[PDB]
Amino acid sequence: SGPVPSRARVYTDVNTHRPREYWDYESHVVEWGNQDDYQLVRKLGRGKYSEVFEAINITNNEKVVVKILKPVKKKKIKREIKILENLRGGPNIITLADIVKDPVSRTPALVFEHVNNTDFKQLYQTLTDYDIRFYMYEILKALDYCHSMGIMHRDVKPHNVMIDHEHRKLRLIDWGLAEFYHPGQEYNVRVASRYFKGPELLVDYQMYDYSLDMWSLGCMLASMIFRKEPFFHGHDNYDQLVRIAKVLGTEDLYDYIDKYNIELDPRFNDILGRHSRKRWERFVHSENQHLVSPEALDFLDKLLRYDHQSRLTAREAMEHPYFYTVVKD
Ligand SMILES: O=C1C=C2C[C@]3(O)COc4c(ccc(O)c4O)C3=C2C=C1O
Repeated sequence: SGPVPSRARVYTDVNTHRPREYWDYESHVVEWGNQDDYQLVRKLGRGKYSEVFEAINITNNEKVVVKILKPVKKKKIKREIKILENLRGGPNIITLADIVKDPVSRTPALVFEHVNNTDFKQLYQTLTDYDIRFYMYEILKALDYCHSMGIMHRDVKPHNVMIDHEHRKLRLIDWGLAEFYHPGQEYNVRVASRYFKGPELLVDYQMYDYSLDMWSLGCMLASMIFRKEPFFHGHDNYDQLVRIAKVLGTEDLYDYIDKYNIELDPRFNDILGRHSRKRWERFVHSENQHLVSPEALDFLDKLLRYDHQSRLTAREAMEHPYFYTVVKD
């Protein structure tokens, strides 16, 4: 009586019919550039797996961004590199311009195109209804592209969506957690930022797919139209599901668990409780109503679904009425 198996309903066998070299990143051999071509200018951010700097290619004065990795097994590094190369040129996919060996850290440094970004914490406050629809559509292009190429991003969140607003330019970044989708494979559920983790991860259902990114995207849309970032703010992974259940309701959550025969952790019994499904309108107020429309709520509703199989795919989402004006251009 284990969980019921699941398969992506789209792009199911993209990797199954690709040459082994496309998805077998462990066998990938890195082509190293020259580190002396770059000079670090300013540290933009520091993470657990790396440090990012604003740099200059001294051979042409071009501004670039350098991500210096910390020691972390070649396999993990190769995966990110292979995924970046496979997706390079894709719509709104961050461009990996070079790969060098940092002499000081003795670790690989990934060189990316530079995006004159506007921190989401500030930007998200000035966005208009049309802006949100436009950027959502652009993110969807990136996701349909990577998904169509057999890759799940697994870390979709505001911070990983760089936006040069004046140029209406967007880039989906940080593919460090991305992975190749193979039907029937059980994946690590310890991915994505807590606030953007899909129900499947929170209930430990390992046979997930591209649909995971759609939930994370839905979380972003909600935070944007309702002006509450993050929308689902849990204290931990357990409480995260509780925050989701307080909105989507426990009825559909349990229907989801039953459908896939998922065994709920013992420490999930007395915290989920019982909650009715709240109407999206309950989150609309004077300060955000100008970003909400029947179209936006219908779209959000088709993204934030417990059952990963019932969520819209990136391609289907692009056909939603919410984007008619954007499509029209
Ligand atoms: O491929 C990329 C590219 C970037 C460019 C950038 O776009 C710059 O700025 C950043 C940052 C990450 C963290 C951070 O704090 C920050 O400021 C970046 C990346 C991460 C990636 O995986």
